[PDB]
Amino acid sequence: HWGYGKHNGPEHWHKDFPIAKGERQSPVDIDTHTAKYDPSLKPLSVSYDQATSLRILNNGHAFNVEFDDSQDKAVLKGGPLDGTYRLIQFHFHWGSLDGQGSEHTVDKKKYAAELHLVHWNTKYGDFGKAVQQPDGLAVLGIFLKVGSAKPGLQKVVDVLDSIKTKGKSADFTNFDPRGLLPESLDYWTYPGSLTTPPLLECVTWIVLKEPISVSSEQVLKFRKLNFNGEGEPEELMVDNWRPAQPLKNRQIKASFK
Ligand SMILES: NS(=O)(=O)c1ccc(C(=O)N2CCc3cc(O)c(O)cc3[C@@H]2c2ccccc2)cc1
Ligand SMILES: [Zn+2]
Repeated sequence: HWGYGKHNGPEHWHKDFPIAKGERQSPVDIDTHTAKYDPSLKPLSVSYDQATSLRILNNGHAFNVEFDDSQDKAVLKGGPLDGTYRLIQFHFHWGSLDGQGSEHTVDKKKYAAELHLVHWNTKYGDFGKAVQQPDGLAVLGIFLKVGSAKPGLQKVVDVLDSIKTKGKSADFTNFDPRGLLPESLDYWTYPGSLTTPPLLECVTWIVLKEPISVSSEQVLKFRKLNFNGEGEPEELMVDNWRPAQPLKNRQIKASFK
């Protein structure tokens, strides 16, 4: 029954998921002055040319655009990663206002939203097994700021009306996730966790330095989605982000400078 409301939000999650107060929780604040350039980091490899999107789903806490991951098509490798990670889905976290919405922060700055492209390590066979491993997932995070529209995001924005409430899904084939990437692949990386329950500590986070720009109309449409299901009191899907967690015994490494 976890959610983002006053009575079931992030501050309550620890009661059902004690790992919420663990040693490598996400998101975190990225202190750009403390992050250290790591020359041993190999270049990041995002191969989405053969990506196969299938459906978009409103699951009550965000909307996921799901991909066919039964074959090695859209994969992430290189950077801090050893092995190949297959793209399974992407979703966003956003706010009720342009001044908040991202999960990670940069020098405490909050962006209007944050895109997460979730990938699982093929050496574990499937996603369910991968989430039980410390290096099971790789999530590529991309910040969104409000300004000019993102052409590549419009197809997602226009299908949202068809999945307004929890449990609704719609066919979403042939969507190219390459259209959601910034120009530069410079990034920060650190070991962490899923940012939603079960908050498993199975993620290598790779967060891009360069935000993409989306228009006020694009994010405005995100804020029209609902957390509730059809026929229930309307709860707008906004502020579905978890705040920054203690960094603890971790170092954030930079791929640049
Ligand atoms: N924000 S994030 O760290 O990038 C992230 C990653 C994966 C997942 C995910 O795949 N989850 C967690 C939430 C969730 C909620 C459901 O209703 C559900 O049907 C599945 C999930 C999955 C999940 C569930 C159990 C164990 C691991 C993942 C969600 C968010
Ligand atoms: Zn996420």
